[PDB]
Amino acid sequence: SNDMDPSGYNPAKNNYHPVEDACWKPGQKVPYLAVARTFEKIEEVSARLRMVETLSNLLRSVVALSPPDLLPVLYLSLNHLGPPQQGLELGVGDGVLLKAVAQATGRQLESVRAEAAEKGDVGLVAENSRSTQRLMLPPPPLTASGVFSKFRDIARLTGSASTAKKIDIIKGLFVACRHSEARFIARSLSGRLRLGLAEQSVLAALSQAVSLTPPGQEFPPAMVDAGKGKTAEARKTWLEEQGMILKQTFCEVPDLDRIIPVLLEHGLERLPEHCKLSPGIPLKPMLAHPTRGISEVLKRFEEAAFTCEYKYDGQRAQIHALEGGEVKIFSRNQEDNTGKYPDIISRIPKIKLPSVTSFILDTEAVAWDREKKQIQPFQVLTTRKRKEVDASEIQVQVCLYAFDLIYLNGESLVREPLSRRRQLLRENFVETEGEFVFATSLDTKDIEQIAEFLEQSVKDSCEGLMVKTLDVDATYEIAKRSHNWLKLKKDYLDGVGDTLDLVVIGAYLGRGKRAGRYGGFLLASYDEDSEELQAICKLGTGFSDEELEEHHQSLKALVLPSPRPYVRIDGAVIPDHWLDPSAVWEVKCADLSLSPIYPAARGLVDSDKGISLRAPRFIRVREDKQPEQATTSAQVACLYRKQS
DNA sequence: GCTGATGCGTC
DNA sequence: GTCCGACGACGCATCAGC
Ligand SMILES: *OP(=O)(O)OC[C@H]1O[C@@H](n2cnc3c(N)ncnc32)[C@H](O)[C@@H]1O
Ligand SMILES: [Cl-]
Ligand code: NA
Repeated sequence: SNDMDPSGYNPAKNNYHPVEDACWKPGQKVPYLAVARTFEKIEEVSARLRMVETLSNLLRSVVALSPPDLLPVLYLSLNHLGPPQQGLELGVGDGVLLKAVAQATGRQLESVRAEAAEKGDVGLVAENSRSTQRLMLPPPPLTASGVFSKFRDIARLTGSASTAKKIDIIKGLFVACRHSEARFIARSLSGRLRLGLAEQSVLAALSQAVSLTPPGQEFPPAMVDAGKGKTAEARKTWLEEQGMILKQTFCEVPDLDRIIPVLLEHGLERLPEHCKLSPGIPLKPMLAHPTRGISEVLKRFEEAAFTCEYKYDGQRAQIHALEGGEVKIFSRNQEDNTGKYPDIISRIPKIKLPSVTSFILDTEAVAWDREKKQIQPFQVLTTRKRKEVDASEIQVQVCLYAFDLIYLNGESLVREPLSRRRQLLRENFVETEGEFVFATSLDTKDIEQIAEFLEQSVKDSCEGLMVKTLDVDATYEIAKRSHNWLKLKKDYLDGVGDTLDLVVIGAYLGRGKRAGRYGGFLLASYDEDSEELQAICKLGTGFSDEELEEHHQSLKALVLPSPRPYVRIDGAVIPDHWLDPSAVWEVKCADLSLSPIYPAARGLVDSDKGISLRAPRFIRVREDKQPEQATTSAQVACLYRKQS
């Protein structure tokens, strides 16, 4: 029999044979080390096509040898516990994980924390650290389905003392780990596999696997490589077609618990016949590409007529009305938000004509002040409870701004152009001020009308504009293009938006792609009255890899053992390295917000809270400035008042 | 019963 | 352009520690 040790499993080898090259036997549970070895081969390469090939080899072996393990292997590859709408959560972050690592090795938690920060990867700590769990019975090798089941066991532990019970399971995994298993167990619990391969590449690998090695054959499979009889050109075309069948099905039913059973019993070619868009099952939403100006919009939408719509500052609400009366509401990430919006559920009868029997709406839920009849900031919206049984205790009302209709009266509109979907939205749904209204829109290609419309959207409490084609490539087919829309935010344009010069007072050690480097920095404004620097926000995006390496080498020279007495951070995360205040950086943000932690400008707007920056990003170093020329706290308060 | 640290999801 | 993973503020919900 095939007695290959999984430590030598090589799913990246040439001429991979699903049966003979697997490190397990027919009917045997897929070993977790097989998955870990696949992860190693994937993280070693940078070309997605190579990663997809390697994963597909693993999946073809699972299909051929252990079909029941396909679903857990996929979820482990995605680092997910299940369908997003089920709401499974590990309840385990770096905190609980590092505590588990410490106990499993007898080390002090702070020593474990320090090492993980230096290496920028908890997996390398769990890998290299030495276990202290002296067991008198060598544990059996971990299996993929067993590890996945233990992860779901962790997620189900709730209530007081549950943290210790979660840690006991985690420790049980580590003691059974061999070779590279501990590294990826810890990374999975940390939420940072660092594969370079995610949903789109996992789907590509899955469609390729079940296409090359069809499921459901008598063992041993007579057809183990269905591409051997095709030319390279025909093989590529065939695999891309099969890949699109799976992609467009998944974007309408992003639920592996539903797809994989059908895939194993009926095959991929027949997948659309057994899995289709239906109210009650969330679908992948259409996303938007950032655009830096009106001119770039025209260039992208040359010839194609398009519409402009207010980009409201709320939360996406995918509203499902099932045939029968049941209503469900999903987030942009397919999370179930139904229990969050009892006021919307009781509102659905008002928004539709008697002929509407089912639908899927794409809306933005925006906080709404019914007394003033005005949109309220996104920050107010986030104060709503996550579960509210009684709509009578809601304190922050919401107004739905609908902008798309994806499903209507039992028929999918995914293949209809926006012009038609928008017309069906207007013809079948009813507006009520402050409760359910159509997104404010403008149909034009005049640059001056758009710039004016953009200016009004901001005055009307919006982030800018969304731009969408009406008839050319204007469908709702996410598998063809997920970012089919354009977003034109104020803070994208040149010379527009809040720009601040802030002092770098601390650095945080980078993780993953930032390991061995500084991944983030602590910034401060200058409080002129007290001659102190006040932390305002952290910063971790906007610089190239080259800039980020120069910052590391230059700021290293400013590392202090202890903070300066005139630097105030209060509730901010203590930096891994305090920095002698010197470097001044130009930073752009979308908005200023009242912060629960940052002291910057405390007392100039509110007695207790300071001010922070929404979506800050690095622009450039101000080498012509010292800390005393940084943006002052008083200026921060002025910007905040001018904003509100 | 209270508070602050942790987890996770929203943008 | 796609895909991916670095990184942000802040809120509710949860739970350990007191
Ligand atoms: O910045 P981003 O890419 O998340 O923006 C997209 C999101 O913007 C919200 N939104 C608000 N108003 C609209 C309209 N009218 N059309 C499309 N999207 C809109 C959504 O929440 C969206 O995901
Ligand atoms: Cl400069
Ligand atoms: Na959510």
